[PDB]
Amino acid sequence: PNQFVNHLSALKKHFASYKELREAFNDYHKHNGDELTTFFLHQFDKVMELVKQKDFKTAQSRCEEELAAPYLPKPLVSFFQSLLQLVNHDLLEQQNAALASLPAAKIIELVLQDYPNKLNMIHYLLPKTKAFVKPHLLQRLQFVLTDSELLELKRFSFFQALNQIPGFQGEQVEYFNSKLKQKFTLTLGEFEIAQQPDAKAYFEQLITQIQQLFLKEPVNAEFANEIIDAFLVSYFPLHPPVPLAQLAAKIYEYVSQIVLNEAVNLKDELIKLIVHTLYEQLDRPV
Repeated sequence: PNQFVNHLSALKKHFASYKELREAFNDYHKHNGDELTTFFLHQFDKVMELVKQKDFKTAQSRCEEELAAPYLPKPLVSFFQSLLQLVNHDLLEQQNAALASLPAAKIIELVLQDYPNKLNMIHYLLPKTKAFVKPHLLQRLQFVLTDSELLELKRFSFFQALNQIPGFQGEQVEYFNSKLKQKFTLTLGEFEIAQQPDAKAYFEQLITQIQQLFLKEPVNAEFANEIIDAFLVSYFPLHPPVPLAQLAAKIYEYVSQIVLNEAVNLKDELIKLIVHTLYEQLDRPV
């Protein structure tokens, strides 16, 4: 299933092919060969086996679950995310062969067609070479990030993909969040999750709190973590107009109860929680 807040850190290193990544990782093992790094390197290879058999769809599912395991070490998170990118690239190419021989500009055209739809195709440019996408092309995508009618999940995702395109490293972009009713100027390629200082500290604290309230219940921590994702996505640049502790409590109350017990829709906290939770958190995967 994976997650968003699983790395409130700096931009992960870029890998254009499987070999470079297979190397970078094996080396990490020859200098950190403990049990975990051994197991995960082992899981990493399972995926590559599927990649070789062109069973990309499955390769994508196994890769997204390794990333979901809360036991995965911080440094090994960027390795898998890089794998997922290569995989999704191969998946898109096989579903849209036309993509195999097209320059970035033409690829962007296909990504914009049935407008909201097809935005996922933008993921085909991530594993490209750092010189494959000139910086001027960014201006053609701008309108997507400022569309007042676009679902926050689609816009955030679209933004998180651009954020990873080498060619746009350092560029600034306008981003409009419809929930906060205001646009922002953000820099691409600097951070994994580039939220403003306050919003970053707010979510950092919110994650630690639900983690502490669900210390006995690891399954419940996962459900609460999903809710935290929905809020991070829906208010992305910043954070919801909610007193931190109050959010943590209702998130706790909400999942604690759902394991059989009727939550109270009268409470504004549960209401907004439900309006966001996933009702606005669904979108077709790559």
